[PDB]
Amino acid sequence: PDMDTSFVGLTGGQIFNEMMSRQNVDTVFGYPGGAILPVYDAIHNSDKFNFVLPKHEQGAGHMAEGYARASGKPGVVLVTSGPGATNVVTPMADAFADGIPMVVFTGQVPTSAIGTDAFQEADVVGISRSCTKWNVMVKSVEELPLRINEAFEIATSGRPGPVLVDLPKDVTAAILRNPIPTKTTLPSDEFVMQSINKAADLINLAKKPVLYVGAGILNHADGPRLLKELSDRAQIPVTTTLQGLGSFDQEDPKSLDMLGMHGCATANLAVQNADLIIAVGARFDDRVTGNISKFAPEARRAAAEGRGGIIHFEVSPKNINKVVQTQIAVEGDATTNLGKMMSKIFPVKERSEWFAQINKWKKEYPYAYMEETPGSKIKPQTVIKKLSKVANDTGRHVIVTTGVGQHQMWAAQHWTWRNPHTFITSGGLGTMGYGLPAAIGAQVAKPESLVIDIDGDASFNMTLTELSSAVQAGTPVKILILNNESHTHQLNPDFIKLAEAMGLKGLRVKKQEELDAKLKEFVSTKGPVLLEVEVDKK
Amino acid sequence: DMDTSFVGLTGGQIFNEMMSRQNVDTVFGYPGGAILPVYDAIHNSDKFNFVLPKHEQGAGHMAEGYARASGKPGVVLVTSGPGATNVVTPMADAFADGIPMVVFTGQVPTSAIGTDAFQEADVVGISRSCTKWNVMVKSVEELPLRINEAFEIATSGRPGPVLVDLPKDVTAAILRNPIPTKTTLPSQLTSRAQDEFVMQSINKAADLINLAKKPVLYVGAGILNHADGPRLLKELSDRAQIPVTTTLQGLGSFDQEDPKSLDMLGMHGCATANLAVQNADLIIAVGARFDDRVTGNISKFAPEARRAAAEGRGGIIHFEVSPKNINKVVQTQIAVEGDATTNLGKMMSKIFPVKERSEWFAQINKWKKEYPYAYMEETPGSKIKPQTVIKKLSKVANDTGRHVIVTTGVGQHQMWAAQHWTWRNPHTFITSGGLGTMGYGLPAAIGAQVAKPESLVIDIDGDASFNMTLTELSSAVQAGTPVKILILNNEEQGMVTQWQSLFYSHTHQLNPDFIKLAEAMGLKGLRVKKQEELDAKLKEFVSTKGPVLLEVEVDKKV
Ligand SMILES: Cc1cc2nc3c(=O)[nH]c(=O)nc-3n(C[C@H](O)[C@H](O)[C@H](O)COP(=O)(O)OP(=O)(O)OC[C@H]3O[C@@H](n4cnc5c(N)ncnc54)[C@H](O)[C@@H]3O)c2cc1C
Ligand SMILES: Cc1cc2nc3c(=O)[nH]c(=O)nc-3n(C[C@H](O)[C@H](O)[C@H](O)COP(=O)(O)OP(=O)(O)OC[C@H]3O[C@@H](n4cnc5c(N)ncnc54)[C@H](O)[C@@H]3O)c2cc1C
Ligand SMILES: CC(=O)c1sc(CCOP(=O)(O)OP(=O)(O)O)c(C)[n+]1Cc1cnc(C)nc1N
Ligand SMILES: Cc1ncc(C[n+]2csc(CCOP(=O)(O)OP(=O)(O)O)c2C)c(N)n1
Ligand SMILES: [K+]
Ligand SMILES: [K+]
Ligand SMILES: [Mg+2]
Ligand SMILES: [Mg+2]
Repeated sequence: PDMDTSFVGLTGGQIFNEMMSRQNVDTVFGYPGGAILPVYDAIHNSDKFNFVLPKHEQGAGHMAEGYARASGKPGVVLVTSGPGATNVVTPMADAFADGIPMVVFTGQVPTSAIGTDAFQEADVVGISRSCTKWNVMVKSVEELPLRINEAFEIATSGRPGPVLVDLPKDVTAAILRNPIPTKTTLPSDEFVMQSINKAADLINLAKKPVLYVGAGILNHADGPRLLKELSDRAQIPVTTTLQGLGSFDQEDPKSLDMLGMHGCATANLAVQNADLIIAVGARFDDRVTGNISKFAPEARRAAAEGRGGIIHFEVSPKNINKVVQTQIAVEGDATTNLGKMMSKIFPVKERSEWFAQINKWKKEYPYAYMEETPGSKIKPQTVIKKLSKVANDTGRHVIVTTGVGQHQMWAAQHWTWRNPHTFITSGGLGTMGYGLPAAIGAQVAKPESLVIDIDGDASFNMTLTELSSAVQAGTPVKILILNNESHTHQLNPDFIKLAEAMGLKGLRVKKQEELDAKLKEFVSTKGPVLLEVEVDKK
Repeated sequence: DMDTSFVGLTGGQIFNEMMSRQNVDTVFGYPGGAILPVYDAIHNSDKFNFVLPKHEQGAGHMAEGYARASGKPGVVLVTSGPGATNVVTPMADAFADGIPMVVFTGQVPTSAIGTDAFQEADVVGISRSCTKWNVMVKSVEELPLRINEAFEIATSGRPGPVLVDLPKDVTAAILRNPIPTKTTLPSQLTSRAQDEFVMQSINKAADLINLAKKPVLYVGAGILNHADGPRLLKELSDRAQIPVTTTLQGLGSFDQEDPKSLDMLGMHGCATANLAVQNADLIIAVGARFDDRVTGNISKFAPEARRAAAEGRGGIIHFEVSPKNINKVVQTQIAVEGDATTNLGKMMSKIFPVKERSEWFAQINKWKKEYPYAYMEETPGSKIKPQTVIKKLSKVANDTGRHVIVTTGVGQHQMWAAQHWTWRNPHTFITSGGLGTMGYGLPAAIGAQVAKPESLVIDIDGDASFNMTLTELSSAVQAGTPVKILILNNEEQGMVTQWQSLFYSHTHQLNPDFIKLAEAMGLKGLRVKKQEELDAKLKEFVSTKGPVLLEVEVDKKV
């Protein structure tokens, strides 16, 4: 039993700080309260941590999500007992649905008061069970480093996700009197190898392969690089899921852009005509596949003839052969396994016919929307198209968050995606209000990046109180509101006056001819800014 | 025996019809795909006022305010996934404070459950610990049954939130088959065994107060869960000349103008109260749960009362509806199970009309005198005291002669409201007590205003609390609710106390311009910065037609 005395004499609060440092955390999103005070005071008073304060705990959660997606690091959330904890249920479920690394620390009533219906107090472990990968209540200060290390390890491994650590006030305020095992203080087969070889064989055999890439490739820093490398080496066209946008440069000649029900027809056609589908960190969602029996007939036929089919690089065993029957499953981290596979891949000089057919499709079936005519209302797709161009022309690194609704899909389709970790949107849970706090967190993660929230009026209304949080945090986020307003009529506030009340510059566009100028002013504006564009209804 | 009246209807139409059977005239909710078959059948109908928030949490707290102001259950209609998770906080709030609330959540089709579908959440699992009961409806036939069970459970025993999960295929489906009449009708006879068991404990306590040496009425929220609660409390207080103190949640149940009033008790109550719960021998607990900030460390309070519990002098009578809550905190000597109000009526006759105890109206009737509710009143030129704002507002509101309802946020202003407002009428103080949810004030005020359209509704809020749910400002305007939003702005002091003298804070949130915010949201904004403008602005605040926000810059000190 190798024992450690280095935390003896410290409070749980300081121990928490040290553990945060060991986990390479320098940013925490949260909101104070009595039960979490011993930890909050330690974090708040240390210049080693940027503590970001929202107006509502839900904001803290969504900020952490945006931070995680932008940085690849886990988002750390620190809230109090009862309502503090219940206010982060939505962001936890959101992170759980989208596979986002998040560690949620919740203050709790003292261990002596558990289950007496004390002031605040909630069965947070019970509430959050189905919306976390794992949760726990820390029972003693001795146990605090162990649970923190476990939480972070679980949150950042397999498919990433939210974990919750319940922290009773008496535990965090207590001083460690006893040495603890050294291990608890430190942060954290040939079938797989056979599968990698076989997948290399199939790829080398394929005449019309397609790479089908999702969010999983983003869960490792080297993911997109190895994806690009495999695509170049074997000359394989690449299509992405909505959550995979950014993982592959859409200006690359081999990009098929987005796959699925709302994707480019060329991408869909490529997939239906491929003899091999190489699925990398993707879930085979029905919005991507459509009717599963009609999906990838050329791949099915190739599998039946033993010359192709489907390869699935998937980290979770439970997702293997859950939707589609695969010929080869490569279990584990996609990036890691792509790296091991690379040297076994035959360098292909060209696939002239395959790319010729693809490029013909690109001519025949581009995206199409009822474009603007003189004197007509502005089309939301046009705003997004123009803004993408304007944003790129800045030469800056650009990150995009969205709310939930038609604008979300339009952003996915009509924006030109070039860099990884630049599309931050609520896909699995579809949480309205996501855009603004996610942008703030993303901006904190990437202070030099231009961060744009493409939002709808209804979604924006959900969390608009966080506008003041953006000013306070010094995050110069660019908020875009595409305002499209029997039916359901919601009374909107004056968004420009609202922004001004919150401390931001506010801009508005009603007519087609003032759009280009305002878009330039919007992006060029220093500090946070809201631009409302009055827009045509679908 | 079989009901056929619903044959041919969609689940949405059946839901609509079932709301009528439950006497629902108001639904608070927000649309989404999974709940669309229900939403459409309701949102258009003129049998129900459908109130829309900007955020589902808003709908939840609105339902709470509605419920506490009306005595009717608050009905919530939200969609699957994030719509459902967004009402967890209001459910936990309603669970802690015993508030009747029926939550209907849309859900993915039954065939999609467990496939990690779009906007799928294990809502039944999530809401388990913060509801009295929940269920997922699995067929249209089952729909009226679960609705009826929901409303009965929410409004029975200690009232509370229930959740009913509604798969889209169930609510979109058409009922083809008759269902048992028992399942479509909402829900009394008692046995002579039950009656005697009750009446025994009743008279066993009736003579104990007929003893009546040093008696005190400890009244809580339970007395408000029956319409005849306060009145039967009033005349009981008269009959035996019994002084009355209330919990935070019992405020309004007894007139504080009355000489027999002791006002609030606890670690924030009037001194004449907590001390008269020492000098008392018979503590008559009515609808209160002996809370950690009403009770101190259990050892002390109440010693001299316990002296009765070793002399047969008296002790603790506990009128409680949940037997599970008897002797779970404080060992009682007599327990009267059931509805407090009902048992008070049954005990009324067996009470000896006493008209004096003046040795009692002495130790206490003096007692203030020493200790009132001391706070450093402001001096010319100095900062505005929050207690003063509340005192003056109470007067201004009272001058209108209107029924006044007060909601609050959570924090110092919440206690100041409780302490310094003068409480007269039942169901007029609507505050988050058990969970202490910041952001409660505004949406609760809106819901309360929908429940009581003629009432003057005031939200006495804090700056940080108000920031939590301020988006519902636009919802107030859309709904027409002329709520009076008071913001006691002490932003200069931090939210977090780091240390303090025996007789210094950090964390300052950046507030928006609240007056410009109000205007952007479509309502009137007023600001007080100086003592000299306070009176005129408080009057304009109360007199103004429509929704209005008043910010008062107050003393960060105390
Ligand atoms: C009306 C509607 C229309 C839609 N239209 C489309 C559309 O046209 N196109 C589209 O793409 N989406 C569309 N969506 C969204 C779609 O439903 C899914 O949310 C999305 O496609 C899922 O993307 P994903 O599979 O890449 O991410 P995920 O759901 O997160 O799946 C990632 C997979 O990779 C695995 N994984 C995670 N980490 C790793 C790792 N390190 N190594 C290996 N594997 C890993 C995960 O276990 C998971 O199985 C639509 C949604 C709606 C509601
Ligand atoms: C910042 C803050 C400070 C606070 N400090 C104080 C303080 O100083 N003083 C104070 O009093 N409170 C204080 N509290 C409030 C405290 O947390 C509790 O909410 C409150 O004390 C409980 O009051 P209650 O027992 O009357 O209501 P409840 O907690 O709702 O208890 C009601 C009891 O009556 C029972 N009951 C319900 N209905 C019936 C019925 N029909 N018939 C019979 N029985 C019934 C219930 O089962 C329950 O046992 C504070 C709250 C906050 C947020
Ligand atoms: C008691 C408690 O748990 C308080 S009081 C309080 C600050 C109140 O600020 P406000 O300005 O609104 O009130 P003021 O005191 O009068 O200034 C906080 C952060 N909390 C914790 C907290 C945190 N988050 C939420 C959702 N609810 C609560 N109760
Ligand atoms: C919290 C929450 N409530 C409800 C929904 C259901 N919902 C999905 S999109 C939408 C309307 C959003 O419209 P908007 O935000 O303005 O974007 P738009 O479709 O107009 O582009 C709703 C209510 C949701 N996804 N999340
Ligand atoms: K594109
Ligand atoms: K009072
Ligand atoms: Mg919209
Ligand atoms: Mg304040």
